Amino acid sequence: DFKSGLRLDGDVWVNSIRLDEYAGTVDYQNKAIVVGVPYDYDITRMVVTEMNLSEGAKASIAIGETIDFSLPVSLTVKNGDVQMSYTITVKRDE
Amino acid sequence: PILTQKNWDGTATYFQSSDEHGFSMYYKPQVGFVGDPMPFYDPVAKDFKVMYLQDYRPNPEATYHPIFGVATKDGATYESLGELISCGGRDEQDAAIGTGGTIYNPADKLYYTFYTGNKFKPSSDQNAQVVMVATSPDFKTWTKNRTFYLKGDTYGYDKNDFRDPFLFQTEDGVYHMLIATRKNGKGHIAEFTSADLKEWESAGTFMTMMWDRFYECPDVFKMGDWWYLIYSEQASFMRKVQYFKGRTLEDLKATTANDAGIWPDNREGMLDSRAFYAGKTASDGTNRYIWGWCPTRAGNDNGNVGDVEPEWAGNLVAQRLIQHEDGTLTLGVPDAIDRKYTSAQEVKVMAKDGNMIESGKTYTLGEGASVIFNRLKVHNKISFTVKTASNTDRFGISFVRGTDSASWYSIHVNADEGKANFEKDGDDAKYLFDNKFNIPADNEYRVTIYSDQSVCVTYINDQLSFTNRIYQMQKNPWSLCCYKGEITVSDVQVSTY
Amino acid sequence: MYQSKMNVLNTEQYGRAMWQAYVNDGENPNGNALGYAYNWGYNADGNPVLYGMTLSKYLDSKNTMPVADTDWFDEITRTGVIQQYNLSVSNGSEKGSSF
Amino acid sequence: TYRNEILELPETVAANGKFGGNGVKSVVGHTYGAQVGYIADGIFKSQDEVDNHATQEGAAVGRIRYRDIDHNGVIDERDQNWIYDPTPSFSYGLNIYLE
Ligand SMILES: [Mg+2]
Repeated sequence: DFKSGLRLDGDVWVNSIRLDEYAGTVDYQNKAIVVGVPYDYDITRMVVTEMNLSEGAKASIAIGETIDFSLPVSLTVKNGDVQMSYTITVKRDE
Repeated sequence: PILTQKNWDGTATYFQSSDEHGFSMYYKPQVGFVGDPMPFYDPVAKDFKVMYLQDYRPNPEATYHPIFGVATKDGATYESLGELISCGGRDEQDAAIGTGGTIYNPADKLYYTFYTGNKFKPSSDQNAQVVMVATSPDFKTWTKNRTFYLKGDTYGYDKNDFRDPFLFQTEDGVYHMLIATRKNGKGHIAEFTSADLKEWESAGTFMTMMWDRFYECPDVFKMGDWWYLIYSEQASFMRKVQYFKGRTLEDLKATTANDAGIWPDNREGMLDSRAFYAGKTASDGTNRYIWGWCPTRAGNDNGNVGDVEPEWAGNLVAQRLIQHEDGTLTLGVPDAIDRKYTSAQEVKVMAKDGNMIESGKTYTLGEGASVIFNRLKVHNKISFTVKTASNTDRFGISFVRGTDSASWYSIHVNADEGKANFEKDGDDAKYLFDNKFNIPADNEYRVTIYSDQSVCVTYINDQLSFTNRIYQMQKNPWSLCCYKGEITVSDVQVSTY
Repeated sequence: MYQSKMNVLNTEQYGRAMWQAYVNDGENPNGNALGYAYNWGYNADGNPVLYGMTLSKYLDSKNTMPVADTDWFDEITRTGVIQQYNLSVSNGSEKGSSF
Repeated sequence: TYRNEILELPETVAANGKFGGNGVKSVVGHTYGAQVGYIADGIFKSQDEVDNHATQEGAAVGRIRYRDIDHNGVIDERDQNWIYDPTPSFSYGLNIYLE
C-alpha cells in the first residue's frame, strides 16, 4: 500500500575480477580495485576475462572485451534499481 | 479570481521583461545551456541530427560536459533526443568532452562519433586531451570504444593542445580527420587518413596557422566550385568566426601556407560578431546551414559584454550560408525560420522628439531624429527598407527603448566606416563591439531583424549578419534614429507568431 | 486503530518530486548529491520527462546505511488496546447510606 | 453560535500583535486570534499572465499570484487583509436513542 516497488534490495557487491591473468584486490571502504603488473606488462590492452559481482547484478564492463587501463576506470554495477560505483586502477610495480 | 489585462499596445513605458527557460526558434533546453554545436546530416532519416554540449552554471568540479542531441528537419523546429555520450569519471581521460565530429559508415551501417576527452588536473606525463570514439547502431544508444586512444604526443604534437577532431569523407572513399593542434609552439591543422575509422595514419601537416593564433572547430567542405574552411578564433581579442576560400583542396592547403594571409575577401573573412562562436556547417544536399552558440551575459545585463572573452555556452543559433558568384560567403536567415512568422502586427508612432516628418508609411529622418514604434513580442520579425542620402551616413536601430528608458541598446550602421556597431546608448554611451561588411553602392538597405525572446539576428541587404543578446527586448518599443546623415524608411512590417 | 494516516512520499515519489523541482528550477537533477541518478529527457514540446531513476545502495561511504523504503507512520503506529473494569456497590437506608 | 470581539487593548500589545493581527494591524474590533495575511488568487500559468499581473518579487510561471488590494500595481506589506477568523458559524450536535 506504501511500497513503491523499486526493488531496493539490489546486491551490488563485487566479489573478484581478473584482468587477463592478474587478480585484483578490492577495497569496499573507498570502492577501489587495485591490480598490479610486474613492471613490464603492457597496460593498454587488457581483456576482461572473468568477473562475478552478485545475483542479478549488471555492470557496464562486459566479458571478453579489451580495455586500456592507463588511467583509473569508473565501473558502475547495477542491481534491480540501485547502482554502485567503483574505481579500477592498475599500477606498474616499482 | 479575475485576471487583469494591461494595454501593452498604446503605452511606450519601459517594462521589465523576463525570459523563459526554454526557447522555440533558437533552441535551448529548459535545463542548462548549449555549447559548441556538432552539426550532422543523417543519410537514413534525411534530416539534421545536431549534437551539442550541455553546460550548467554550477558545473561539477571534475567532470562537467554532458552531451545531448538535437534532431530537426529544418532550422526552425527542434526536438531533443536526450543524453547521448555520458560524462566520464573523475580519474578518466574523458571527464571533460570537447568539440568533435560524426560520420555514418554505411559499410557496417554504424554512426561513429569522435570527441576530445580532457583529463581533470592532468599530470605532466599524462596527455591533457585525447581523441576518443563512440559507436551507435541507430543514433540512440552509444558505446565508447575503450580500445581507441589517440595521443597527440605520439606524432610529435602538443599534449595539452589537441582539440576538435573534424571527420569528413572525400570522393575516393577514404576518411580524413582534422585536428587543430600545436606543433613546436606553432598552430597546425593536422590530417589523419583512414579507410575503416580504426587505423589512422598521420598524413603530415594539413595546414599551418596565422600569426601563431588558435582556431576552434575547423570544418572543411565544398560548395559547388570552391573549397571552404570555416573556423572560430580562440584569440581573446578576436573571438569570432573566420573562413578561407579555395578553388581546390590543394589550392586551399597552399593558401596561407606560411603567413601568406590570402584573405577570402576585403572583410578578412568575417561572418559575425563576438555573439556567434563555434560556427560549424552541414549540408542536406541542396542547402548549407551553420550552427553556433550565442553567449549569454553575466547578470543578464546587455551592457556587460564581458572582459577579455564572453561567457561560455548560450543559445543555439542556426543560419543559412549564401554563396555568391565571386566565392564570397554570407550568412542568411533560414527559409523555415522566415516562413514561420505568419501573423502581422500594425505599427504606429508613439514618440516624436526630433525633426522627422511622416508621409503615410514612409518616414524621413534627419540629424538627431528618432522615431519610436510600438512594443514587440516574444517572437518578432521587423522588415523595412532604408534609403540613405549618401554613402557616409550613421543611422541605427535601438532596442529596449521607451519614453522613460534611461538607456537603450543600439546598432548603428555607419557607412563612413563601412560597418555596424553594437553600443549601449542613453546614460552610459558605451561602445560594445562591431562587425564589418560591404556598403552597397545604391545607398539602399533591406533591414530584417528576427528576434526570438532575447536573441536577435539582423540581416542587412543579404550581406551583413549581426547577432546580439538583448535582454528585456520583448514587449518593449523599438526606435529608429539617425545622427549624421539623412534617411528614408519605408515598408515597415512587424510579424509575430 | 489509527485512521488519520498522513500520506507521505515513498522513496520513488520523493525522488520524482526532487527531479521535478530541479527541472523546474533549471538546475541539473544529477547534481542533487543525494545518491539519486535520474534518466530523463524532453518531449516534443520540450517539457522534461523522467524515464527512470536509480539509487546508491548505501547512503554513506562507509556502507553502513543501506537505502530502503520505510513507512515511518506505520513503523511508529500500532493497534492500541483499551481495558476497563468497574465494580460499584451501594447500600442506602434512611438511617445511613454508603457506596 | 457566538461572536467574539476585542474592544480595548494597550497600544503596544496591539502593535506587536501577540493576540492576533500578526503584528501588522491592531486586533481591536475583530475576533480574538484573527490573523492578517495576503490573498492568493490562483497561480500563474504563463509569462503573459505574469506580465499582465501586478509586479511582485519572485513572480514566475507556476508561482502563487497575490491580489493587489490597493491597486497600486505592486505587491508589498500593505496588500494584507483580515483572512483568518477562528470562530465557527455554528456548532451542533444530535443524539438518537432507539429502544
Ligand atoms: Mg499593492
